[PDB]
Amino acid sequence: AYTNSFTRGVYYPDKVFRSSVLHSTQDLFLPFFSNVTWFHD
Amino acid sequence: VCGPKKSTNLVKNKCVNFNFNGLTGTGVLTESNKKFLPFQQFGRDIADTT
Amino acid sequence: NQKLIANQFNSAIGKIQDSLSSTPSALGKLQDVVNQNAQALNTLVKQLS
Amino acid sequence: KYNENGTITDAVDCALDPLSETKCTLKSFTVEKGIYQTSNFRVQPTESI
Repeated sequence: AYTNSFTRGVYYPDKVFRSSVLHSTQDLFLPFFSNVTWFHD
Repeated sequence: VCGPKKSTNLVKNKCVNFNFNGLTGTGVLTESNKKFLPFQQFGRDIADTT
Repeated sequence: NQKLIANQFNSAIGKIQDSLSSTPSALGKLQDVVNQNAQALNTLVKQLS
Repeated sequence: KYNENGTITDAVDCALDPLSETKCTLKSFTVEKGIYQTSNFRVQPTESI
């Protein structure tokens, strides 16, 4: 089984406080709208 | 596995050389009205400055 | 034709006021200058790191 | 996109689509009308002779 990840899987990169700013960071993330495996096993 | 870490009394409203865990710098420490997340330790400005 | 000219001038200044209030791209030059200065300063700060 | 309370309200994947690449390269959450240089297409070699 397969399904759509949509926009889930985002976690805070680090324990840094930021207010009302846009931050571009590169790290391990779940791709948006990716195909994720569904198990029922 | 590491030994004990020394601690010193806190000083406000005075230019001091501060060392909080791994963050080192020099400046004046004042009371803050901001709110941090429970897991967050320090805040950074828009110019990558603590 | 004094009255017509006066009325036309008043309507024109009103239209200028409305255009300034509505159009945000009218002041593009000053905003561009300020943005360029901010970008230069931020680039310098980033290069410091 | 961090809020004022330190939480994130939205995220953009740079490699999702050309629009997302534009969003990343402008470093802004809203893209204004126009044209923006985003990437650089380069044909890669396939064989070694």
